[PDB]
Amino acid sequence: DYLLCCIQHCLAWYKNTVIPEAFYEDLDDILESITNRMIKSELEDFELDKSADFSQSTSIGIKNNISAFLVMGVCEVLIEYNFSISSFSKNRFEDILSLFMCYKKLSDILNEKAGKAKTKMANKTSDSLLSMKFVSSLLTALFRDSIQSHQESLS
Amino acid sequence: MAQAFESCQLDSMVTAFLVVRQAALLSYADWFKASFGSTRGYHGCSKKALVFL
DNA sequence: GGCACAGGTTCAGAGCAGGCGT
DNA sequence: ACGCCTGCTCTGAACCTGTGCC
Repeated sequence: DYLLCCIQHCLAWYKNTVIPEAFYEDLDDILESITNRMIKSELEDFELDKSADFSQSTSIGIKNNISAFLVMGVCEVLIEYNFSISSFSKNRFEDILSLFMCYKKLSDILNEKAGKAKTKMANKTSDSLLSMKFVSSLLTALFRDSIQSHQESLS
Repeated sequence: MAQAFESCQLDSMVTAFLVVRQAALLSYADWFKASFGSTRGYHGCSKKALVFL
């Protein structure tokens, strides 16, 4: 999770200030691939919701709870990657939606399993890995953009 | 067969199948029902091992 | 009937109000 | 009336109950 966050943020830095030489051109495509294959991996590839019920006593449910938080963070760093590269591409905003759809499916699943026991699981209320930078620039464009060239992709 | 469905490769599967078939000449059916018991229910953890089979 | 927020309660100790030797 | 010791008052922390809602 954090490693993807690190690579993403270093990557954005590298594009922005350094460029104005094979490793980064590779890494762009690494992430693009990781996105495209993560898009169509529906938790039976990661053994979740049916093969696991994330029971925090069992070694399997605890391992599910570890890998689940990894992928939630992973999805988020890719939300960042997707948005960052492209100047408002409606394909890549659908990519962002799909990463969130995976994260949000893990969200409402872990809400179902947190609805039975007491609300002591503050591991689900662990911080996002996003630079505040991001939360600003996302919210900027979500609430304060009337630019019609962006507007179809932000809808 | 374990190696073959861990990697989900048909080459070693085909080898094992033809091996048991020539070993028969109903030992094929014996080995098949042995597979059906706690091998063929989960060849791989993913149920695409069934699709390759 | 269970699921959840708010209240008050017991604690546990810091740190100073004041009774008591010369 | 000044020095010495103690015990009381405040302060917040954590505990678990107590009651309202669906």
